[PDB]
Amino acid sequence: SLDFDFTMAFQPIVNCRTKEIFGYEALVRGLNNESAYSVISRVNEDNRYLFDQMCRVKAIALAAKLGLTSKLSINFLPNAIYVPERCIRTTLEAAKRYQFPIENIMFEFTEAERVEDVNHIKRIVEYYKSLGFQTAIDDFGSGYSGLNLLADFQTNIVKVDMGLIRNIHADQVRQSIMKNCLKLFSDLNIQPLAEGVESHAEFAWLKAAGVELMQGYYFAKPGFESLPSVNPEFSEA
Amino acid sequence: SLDFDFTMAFQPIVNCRTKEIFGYEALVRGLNNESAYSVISRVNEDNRYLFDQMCRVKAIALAAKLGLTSKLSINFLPNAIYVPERCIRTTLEAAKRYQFPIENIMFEFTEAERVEDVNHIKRIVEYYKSLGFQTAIDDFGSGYSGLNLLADFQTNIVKVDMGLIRNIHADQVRQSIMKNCLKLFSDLNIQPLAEGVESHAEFAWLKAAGVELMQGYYFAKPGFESLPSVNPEFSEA
Ligand SMILES: Nc1nc2c(ncn2[C@@H]2O[C@@H]3COP(=O)(O)O[C@H]4[C@@H](O)[C@H](n5cnc6c(=O)[nH]c(N)nc65)O[C@@H]4COP(=O)(O)O[C@H]3[C@H]2O)c(=O)[nH]1
Ligand SMILES: Nc1nc2c(ncn2[C@@H]2O[C@@H]3COP(=O)(O)O[C@H]4[C@@H](O)[C@H](n5cnc6c(=O)[nH]c(N)nc65)O[C@@H]4COP(=O)(O)O[C@H]3[C@H]2O)c(=O)[nH]1
Ligand SMILES: [Ca+2]
Ligand SMILES: [Ca+2]
Ligand SMILES: [Ca+2]
Ligand SMILES: [Ca+2]
Repeated sequence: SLDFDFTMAFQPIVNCRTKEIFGYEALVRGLNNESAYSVISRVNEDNRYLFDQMCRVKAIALAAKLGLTSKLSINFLPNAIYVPERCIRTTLEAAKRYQFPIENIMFEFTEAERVEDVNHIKRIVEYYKSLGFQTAIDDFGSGYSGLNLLADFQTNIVKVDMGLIRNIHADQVRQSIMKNCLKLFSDLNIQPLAEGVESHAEFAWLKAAGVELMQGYYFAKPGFESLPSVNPEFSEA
Repeated sequence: SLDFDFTMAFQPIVNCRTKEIFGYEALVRGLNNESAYSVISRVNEDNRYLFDQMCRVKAIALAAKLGLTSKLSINFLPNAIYVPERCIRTTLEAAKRYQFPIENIMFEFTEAERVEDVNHIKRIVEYYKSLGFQTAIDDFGSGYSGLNLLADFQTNIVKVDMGLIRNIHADQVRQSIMKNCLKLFSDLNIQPLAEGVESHAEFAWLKAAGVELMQGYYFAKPGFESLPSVNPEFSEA
């Protein structure tokens, strides 16, 4: 209730090997399903802290109410807070109140539109890992979310940007990028997740290339205040 | 026609395989060897184009005056000139007047906060290639200069950011990043160039890993209005 209100949509992440849902990404929405950008547009510098806290409690509260028993992935605001130990208490308290294990919460980090801070994000990531949270680098291969992040700290998961996934079955350059990045992730013991999968052709190439966790319209669109079920076409095909 | 004046320093790029000097990067300086940042700090949106053009002509003219016979590498300003012949003619004319071959000029592209027009950088790169210029992605593995660029267009050279090079002989994560990136560059028929090499230990790992083109204080610092000679410690053969 920081001048405005909002809620969450949820989008499944699928394990294409086991054909089970690994979890859901929480995606901020307006009360009448207005887009995430229109909500985040209302966030200013005096909002960052309070807005980020509301996102986590809303996602946890909604996911618990909806009966989510797999992972809950929450986007971490790009700049926002410096100190990592203080006001995470409200996240820990919410997780306790809704009986949602910390180990089932993943935070997605996409650096910023800022310079070579990186040591800023690193200590946040390593502190969250120390409490039991899962961590992901988001939008890998776009913007400031790249190899510079990976060089200084490693998350549990790397979500590869949809720009690199698009039409990968037909794009030899994207094929070479992904094959070498998958070997990199394997060397670093990082689990890849392909984001923005829109067609069976992308899915099949990515699955053959070794990706298991995937997300995208091909599986299910984000669901307003709900947990969407997943497309049956991928599990048989 | 600019409010201020400046000149260039030059820093050699070495080929550790052929043991020859590949070329020199031109680095903008003030008339009294003031730093590049102090010069570029005076550039605003009403300056970007003209400043970028002056840098090119000054680098070409000085390199010619100093008798440069290898490649000349020139930085392209983030969000500089427009898509087509936006007076690249003045660059062609200067190269001709100073009898500097077009194929010996390389332009370095370092993106910084471009998200919208994707073919914007691509069309400049493909047009310059069509004129005979060499092209490089600069600072690969930092800022907005990452895998997203490589996916949609490929330059002749990729300069890997010094952040990825630093202490690589002792850094297992940076070794894996570089090993897998070197294989990617080879798959894309792109020549790698390791930037910011500061010690023999970094040089030795990079050479054993297959890197040929290198740049850094280990070889020579930039020389104000001069072409520095290269470190005798490696050049003894
Ligand atoms: N073209 C395409 N898009 C797909 C596909 N599958 C999922 N998406 C969309 O792509 C975005 C993925 O989330 P994001 O990359 O982190 O990009 C997000 C995220 O960076 C930001 N953000 C969203 N929710 C939150 C939040 O709760 N807290 C914070 N701090 N930031 C958020 O807003 C961005 C947009 O989120 P959305 O509008 O929901 O758009 C979502 C999602 O709806 C696909 O197959 N094709
Ligand atoms: N720590 C370390 N640094 C090394 C080493 N070897 C070279 N360098 C420094 O790192 C910078 C390399 O150039 P840059 O990455 O493109 O980064 C440059 C470039 O982006 C920008 N710039 C410089 N000259 C020009 C120009 O003529 N035109 C445009 N548009 N930008 C320029 O200014 C940036 C800084 O230029 P400089 O002050 O000359 O700093 C140079 C260079 O002096 C090393 O071994 N260790
Ligand atoms: Ca995300
Ligand atoms: Ca994302
Ligand atoms: Ca450069
Ligand atoms: Ca550079």
